Amino acid sequence: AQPVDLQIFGRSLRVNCPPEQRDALNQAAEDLNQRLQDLKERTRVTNTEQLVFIAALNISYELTQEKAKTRDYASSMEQRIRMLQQTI
Amino acid sequence: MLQQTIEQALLEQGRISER
Amino acid sequence: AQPVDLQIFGRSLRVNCPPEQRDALNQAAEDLNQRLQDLKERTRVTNTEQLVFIAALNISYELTQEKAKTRDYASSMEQRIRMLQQTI
Amino acid sequence: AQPVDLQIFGRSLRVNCPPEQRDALNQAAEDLNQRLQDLKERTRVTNTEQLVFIAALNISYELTQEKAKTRDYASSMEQRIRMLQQTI
Amino acid sequence: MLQQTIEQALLEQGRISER
Amino acid sequence: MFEPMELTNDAVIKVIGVGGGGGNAVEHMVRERIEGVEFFAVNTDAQALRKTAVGQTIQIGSGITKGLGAGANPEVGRNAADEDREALRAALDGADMVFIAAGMGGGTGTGAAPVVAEVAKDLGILTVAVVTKPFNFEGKKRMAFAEQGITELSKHVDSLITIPNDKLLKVLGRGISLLDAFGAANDVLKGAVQGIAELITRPGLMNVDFADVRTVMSEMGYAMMGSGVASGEDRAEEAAEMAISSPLLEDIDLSGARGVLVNITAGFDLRLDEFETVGNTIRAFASDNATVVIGTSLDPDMNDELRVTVVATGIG
Amino acid sequence: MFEPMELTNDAVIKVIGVGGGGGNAVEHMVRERIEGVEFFAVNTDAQALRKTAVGQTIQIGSGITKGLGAGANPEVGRNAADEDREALRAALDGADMVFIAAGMGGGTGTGAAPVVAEVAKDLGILTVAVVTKPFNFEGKKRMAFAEQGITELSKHVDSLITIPNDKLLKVLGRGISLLDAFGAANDVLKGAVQGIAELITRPGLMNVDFADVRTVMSEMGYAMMGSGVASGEDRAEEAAEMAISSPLLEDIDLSGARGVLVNITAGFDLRLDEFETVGNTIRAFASDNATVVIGTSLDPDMNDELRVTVVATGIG
Amino acid sequence: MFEPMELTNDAVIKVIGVGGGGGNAVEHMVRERIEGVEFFAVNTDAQALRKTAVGQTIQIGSGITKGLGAGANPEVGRNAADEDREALRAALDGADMVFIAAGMGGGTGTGAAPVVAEVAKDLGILTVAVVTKPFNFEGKKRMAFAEQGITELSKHVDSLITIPNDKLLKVLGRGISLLDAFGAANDVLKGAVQGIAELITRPGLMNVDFADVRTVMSEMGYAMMGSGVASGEDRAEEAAEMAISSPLLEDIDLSGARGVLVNITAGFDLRLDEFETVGNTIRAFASDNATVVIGTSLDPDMNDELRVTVVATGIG
Amino acid sequence: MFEPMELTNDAVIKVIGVGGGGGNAVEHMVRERIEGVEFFAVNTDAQALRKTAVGQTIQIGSGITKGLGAGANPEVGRNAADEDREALRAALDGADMVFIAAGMGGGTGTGAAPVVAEVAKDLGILTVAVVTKPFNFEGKKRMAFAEQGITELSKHVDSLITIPNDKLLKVLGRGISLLDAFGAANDVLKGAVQGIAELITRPGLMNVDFADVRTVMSEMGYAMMGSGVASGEDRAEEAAEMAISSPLLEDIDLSGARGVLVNITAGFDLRLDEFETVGNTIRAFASDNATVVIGTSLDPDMNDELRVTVVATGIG
Ligand SMILES: Nc1nc2c(ncn2[C@@H]2O[C@H](COP(=O)(O)CP(=O)(O)OP(=O)(O)O)[C@@H](O)[C@H]2O)c(=O)[nH]1
Ligand SMILES: Nc1nc2c(ncn2[C@@H]2O[C@H](COP(=O)(O)CP(=O)(O)OP(=O)(O)O)[C@@H](O)[C@H]2O)c(=O)[nH]1
Ligand SMILES: Nc1nc2c(ncn2[C@@H]2O[C@H](COP(=O)(O)CP(=O)(O)OP(=O)(O)O)[C@@H](O)[C@H]2O)c(=O)[nH]1
Ligand SMILES: Nc1nc2c(ncn2[C@@H]2O[C@H](COP(=O)(O)CP(=O)(O)OP(=O)(O)O)[C@@H](O)[C@H]2O)c(=O)[nH]1
Ligand SMILES: [K+]
Ligand SMILES: [K+]
Ligand SMILES: [K+]
Ligand SMILES: [K+]
Ligand SMILES: [Mg+2]
Ligand SMILES: [Mg+2]
Ligand SMILES: [Mg+2]
Ligand SMILES: [Mg+2]
Repeated sequence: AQPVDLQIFGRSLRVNCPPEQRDALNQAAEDLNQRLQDLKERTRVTNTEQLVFIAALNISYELTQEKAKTRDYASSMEQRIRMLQQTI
Repeated sequence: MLQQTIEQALLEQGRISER
Repeated sequence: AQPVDLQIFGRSLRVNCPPEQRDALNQAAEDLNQRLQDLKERTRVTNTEQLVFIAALNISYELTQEKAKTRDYASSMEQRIRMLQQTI
Repeated sequence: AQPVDLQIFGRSLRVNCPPEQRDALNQAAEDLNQRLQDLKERTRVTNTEQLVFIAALNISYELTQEKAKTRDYASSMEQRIRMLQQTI
Repeated sequence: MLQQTIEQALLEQGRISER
Repeated sequence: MFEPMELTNDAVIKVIGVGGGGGNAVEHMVRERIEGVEFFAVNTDAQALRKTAVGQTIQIGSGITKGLGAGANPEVGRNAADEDREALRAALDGADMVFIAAGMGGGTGTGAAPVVAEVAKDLGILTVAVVTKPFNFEGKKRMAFAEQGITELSKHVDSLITIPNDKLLKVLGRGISLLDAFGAANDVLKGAVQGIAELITRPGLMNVDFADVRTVMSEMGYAMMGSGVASGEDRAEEAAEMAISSPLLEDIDLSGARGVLVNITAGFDLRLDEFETVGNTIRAFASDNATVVIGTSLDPDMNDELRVTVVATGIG
Repeated sequence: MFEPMELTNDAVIKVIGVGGGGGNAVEHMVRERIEGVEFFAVNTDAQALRKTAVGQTIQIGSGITKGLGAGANPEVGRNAADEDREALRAALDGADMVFIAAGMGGGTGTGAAPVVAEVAKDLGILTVAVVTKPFNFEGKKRMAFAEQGITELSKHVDSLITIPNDKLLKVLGRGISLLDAFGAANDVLKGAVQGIAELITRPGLMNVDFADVRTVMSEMGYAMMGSGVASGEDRAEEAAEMAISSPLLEDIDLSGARGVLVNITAGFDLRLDEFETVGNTIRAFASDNATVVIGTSLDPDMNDELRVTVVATGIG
Repeated sequence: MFEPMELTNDAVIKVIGVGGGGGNAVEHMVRERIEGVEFFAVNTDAQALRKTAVGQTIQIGSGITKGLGAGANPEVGRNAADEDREALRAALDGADMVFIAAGMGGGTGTGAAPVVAEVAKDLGILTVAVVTKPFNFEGKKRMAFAEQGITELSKHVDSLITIPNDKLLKVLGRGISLLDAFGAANDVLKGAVQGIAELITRPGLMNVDFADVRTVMSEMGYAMMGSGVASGEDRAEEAAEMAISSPLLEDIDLSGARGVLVNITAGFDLRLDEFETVGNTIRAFASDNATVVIGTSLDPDMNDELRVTVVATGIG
Repeated sequence: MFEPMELTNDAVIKVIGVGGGGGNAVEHMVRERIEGVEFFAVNTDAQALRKTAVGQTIQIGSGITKGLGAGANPEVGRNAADEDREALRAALDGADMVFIAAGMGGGTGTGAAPVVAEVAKDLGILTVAVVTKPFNFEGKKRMAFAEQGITELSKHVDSLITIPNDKLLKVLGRGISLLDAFGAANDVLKGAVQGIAELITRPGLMNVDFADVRTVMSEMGYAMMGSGVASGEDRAEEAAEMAISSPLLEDIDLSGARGVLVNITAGFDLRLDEFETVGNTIRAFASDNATVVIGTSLDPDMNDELRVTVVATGIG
């Protein structure tokens, strides 16, 4: 689906994307570039062949924390809204 | 009301029997 | 009666079926494919020469376990409906 | 779990079974033996290497036919029981 | 007598559901 | 209903015993319990029809002989066949190929087999006639009538098998019972019928079917049909030589055959050299202008046995 | 959704088993579970069609043979193919290249393979035909029919592979089973099909694709296709000589090839001298006017193995 | 109740496969569906026991090897057999005659077969041991262990059958599969067991029974057992020479046999000269001081097929 | 629940990389994804431990070196191993057989491998040590330290594999990368480990198991382990000569081996002559007093490949 080309962390990639997710892909690319760019100087010498792995587990953890809130506040708002319905 | 529930239960048991 | 092809567990089969049971045959094929796939992943090295035998004994036990309920609840509901009829 | 030995359709098998499912396995073996024994003379000359496959598809369809009734009568009786609960 | 039939139906469907 | 496939062809084969000798030959197969074949008994003699163990009977010429035999008159047999041609056609209709058995030299068989053959040919049925000559001591007139009848029979058949009844004395050795000698004679027709049936119906790795049978018997002539079975190290050679051995048949030249049909049946352990040896045995006599068809049928039923069935037609 | 790229080409390849021998050869591949290829069985014999594990079947000539074989008649096979040409066209339409398998000498395969080849050619499909000659002991007429059929088949196929069935007796060695002897012959078609498919679809460092296949098969003539695999120190040389070894093929002269197509597959440790040795093996026979195309495909999947696939066409 | 009479004797025959080779030999018979016989697998290796198609197993030495093999140590096998002697006695009790199969040379079979034989002899059971020597390339020490084990086995058996594993290379032919080569060796034990059972149970016109078997096995020595089947004109001679042919057995001298037991089985048409020819074949090698018993069993079930079973003991 | 059988044995095999060279050799296998084996890295250098892809690490001597290397001092390595013997015992406990990898000549590996070997032997674990000598240019003192360390290591290992690091310069060829040259040496340990594991766990027709491994490794001395894979016509011979080829090992004499263990793996089409050729290859060097065990494992997974694994111990 119109394969797009990206240059992320000095590593050319090729992805095919739906036309409507192009700008989301670009912004995800900038977020990933910045995350790995900050991960580079966290340590002077490391196993750079693993760096994108940590750049992915970190956002996995960051997704879990702020994703649990989706059900958290949904349940809280649900109980409050049904109860306000039943009173009035 | 209770008189007809058993009567329709017979039809339901029949459709089970042929099922 | 209009012979049809099947490809099940990497082993081609030819069965003739009435036209009205075709979709039932397909769904039985998928159920058997999934059952034998779960059986293969259950063991590392086994006798695959007998795997379909296990896949049939398991489904026969799973058939009887739920088939006995057929006359179980049948007799229960027959006796209840006779007695209710006799009262009113 | 104490691997048991079976001799089904002239084909020795070895299965490990929990002690409580032993008799269920024996009766399953009898059912399978009878099913394949009836499948043998359905045709004089056939691809006997496939016979257990039909002996398993047939019972798959015969299991689905009775499996659908599990939810069928359960749902019908459940709506009846809640509604008579609510009236009285 | 009609009050208890549905009450015992719940127990018998308990034994169905666990079955 | 999910059903396993049926890999067996459908064939209609009829065996007709015309006269006393043919009735005996067919009753042999009936008593030996050969499956898949329709049995018949056609005669002028009511007593012979009532005595035979053949189930279906067709009494011909009940209005010319009143239930008696033709009395060594070929003309009476031909007339009795012509009278009841409708019954012959009705009982012989819807057949792929028939096997007409008749000991010839007398009145009923000699003059009635050509009429049945003509009925089959007009109906469009492949015909194989298995007949026996009279004994030497039965006279010259008996042999002359048999030879004339065989000419008339060859006029209306596709392949004809002739068994000289005088070869029983030379081959079987003294002390043999009459019943056993006659059984040895009848085994020729039994083996032919059973081999053809098994070849036509049962499948094979290198399939040979009814079309091969039709194309090898598409030319009139003498024929030999039989099967051989062997085990052990030399099973292939022994079975092949048994298949093409006809001690009781008339002196026959296999090299003159214009069509050869071979089927090898064995278990899955059939080695390639065994197939080659059977093929070389068949090639030992097959001519360069003959249509040779070699078939194979690996069968798990055959434990350690090898069976070879050979059908050769067009001879002489 | 962000999806990873798919670097696999798309190819439509059809293998058709015409007659009993072709059906056997195709069902060999079916039982061996080769992916990415469509399987067919075209026959006149309903029993053989219902026997085979080949999935899709096309019963031809149901109105001329009524479900029976052609009976060793090439004319009947040609007529049965001409009757049902529309079914062949419909099943064979939309294909890049077909592989027609047929054991030649009989009626169905011999007379029906040229018709399927003609259908493919006038449809505009590159065609490769893999056929087997009859055995020595099957007669002179069987061989003559097969030779005439191969002459007819050469008119509508881009490349033709012929396997003399008599080399099984000379190469495989005594004691070999019939099933294994036939499987050895079936492996020629299996190797050709699998090698061509892997060459066309999967990518490479020095990419060779369907266009190279088309330009090497633009010259009519005999062909050889196969693959070799090796490990260890001499993996390149061993695989190269394994790829161009055809024990079961007819006596062939690789120097006469007008087109050679080679694909080397290995892991990233493939050394330059190994590539050079494979190239030298290919140059050892390639002529000066032949179009030689050498491809390479470094694959992390190949742990320490080296595979060489060679396609040589235009011979003789 | 009006009960038709049963003319079949009763016999308890046990076949024990000790070690991997014996387990393989017994599993062969299990897969070939031989009826009326008990099957066992005795081993130290849990994995081999769980692999075999032999249903009932007896794992020996679970406290000395912990479910592993004996590791080519005959002493370990003997100790593992001595540990679980009660299980062997319990499973082997109440038997008329046992058939112990083991491949000598290793640790389990070599050191464990004499213990099972000792158990059977102490229980008072006729014992026949069918063992295989190691291959030539398996070393001098393997053969030495096997020879010592066979010497130990000769002490507690009644008749011993030895199959040199090196004759498979010489007899079977270059190209035979390993599975078929091993099946050829397994058929020696299968034929011995099936022939002995068929002789003991089924009646006969000149009845031979278990007493004759006991009186011919009443002396230690090498033995040969097998059956021959034939049809056709030379069925008697072919079957007789097939029964006394042992291509895979060690070079044996039938003239040294001190007990010969022959059973001819055929249909009611069995001629007197056929019985005489079988008797002459047996007399060709039987010595003057040997106890020769000739049995006959006319069977309406049997076709024109003829079977000859020969049991010769006391050799060497 | 009705469960299918599991025919796979259970084995505990541990590979320990002691020092920098051993850690490199182990992480080679880690990166190559070999299943069923536990991986360890034992070192004094914290930086090297944190570098390696080996998951489980055991930093020894943290109180004598403070996380630094031993500095080419064998005594420091021995002291650092003796300090943390409990961690080695705990990580190495409950193991059937360990594979200790260490590049010898330095301080950590040279002085620490004998301590780990002593721990394993005291625990009662079969031990195999795979070590590399220093290069020629690394000096006389480095080689002397390595030789003394190997003498110490021989006291506590059942079989020892030595790889002269100077054969990389002579065998691999000018232009090979350092990474690939070191990977060639690492493949010796990888092949040994993978072959032994595959032999111990997966079953076979002629089963060889952990007991055979124990009885062939009961003799102290040098050893060679490896595997060969081949296809095509000469697959058996090629695989056999590939299995007993050790270009990178020290100049070794296979005829001096006191124990040989061979396992042949192939598909069901494995012919008898192929098994015989592998056996003859093994017999070509095996001595008359060596315990030779030949195993076979027919596997449908092996499509047309043939793998031969040879373990020879007791050398020198
Ligand atoms: N091999 C046999 N040959 C027979 C047998 N019966 C007769 N024949 C031979 O066939 C010849 C024909 O005699 P048949 O009695 O069969 C004459 P059929 O009854 O068909 O005619 P009529 O009785 O004259 O109406 C006779 O001369 C014998 O040589 C028999 O059972 N077996
Ligand atoms: N390698 C093989 N060659 C075979 C096989 N079957 C047949 N043949 C050879 O091919 C030749 C053609 O015979 P077939 O039976 O394939 C003829 P087909 O069925 O296509 O035509 P009809 O049955 O005459 O209609 C035959 O003479 C054999 O030499 C087989 O399975 N493998
Ligand atoms: N004909 C056959 N001979 C075999 C077979 N397996 C083994 N053998 C032969 O028998 C010899 C003994 O090997 P086995 O594997 O039977 C040894 P066993 O398992 O009884 O003892 P351990 O495994 O040492 O505990 C071996 O050297 C071969 O020459 C087989 O399947 N068939
Ligand atoms: N084939 C290989 N040989 C190696 C490798 N690393 C070292 N060596 C060889 O092994 C010898 C031992 O050196 P190492 O660095 O392994 C010594 P180690 O770290 O175990 O001890 P210290 O660092 O002295 O505490 C060294 O002289 C080399 O000849 C390697 O990755 N591969
Ligand atoms: K057929
Ligand atoms: K490509
Ligand atoms: K008896
Ligand atoms: K094993
Ligand atoms: Mg009469
Ligand atoms: Mg055909
Ligand atoms: Mg063992
Ligand atoms: Mg260091």
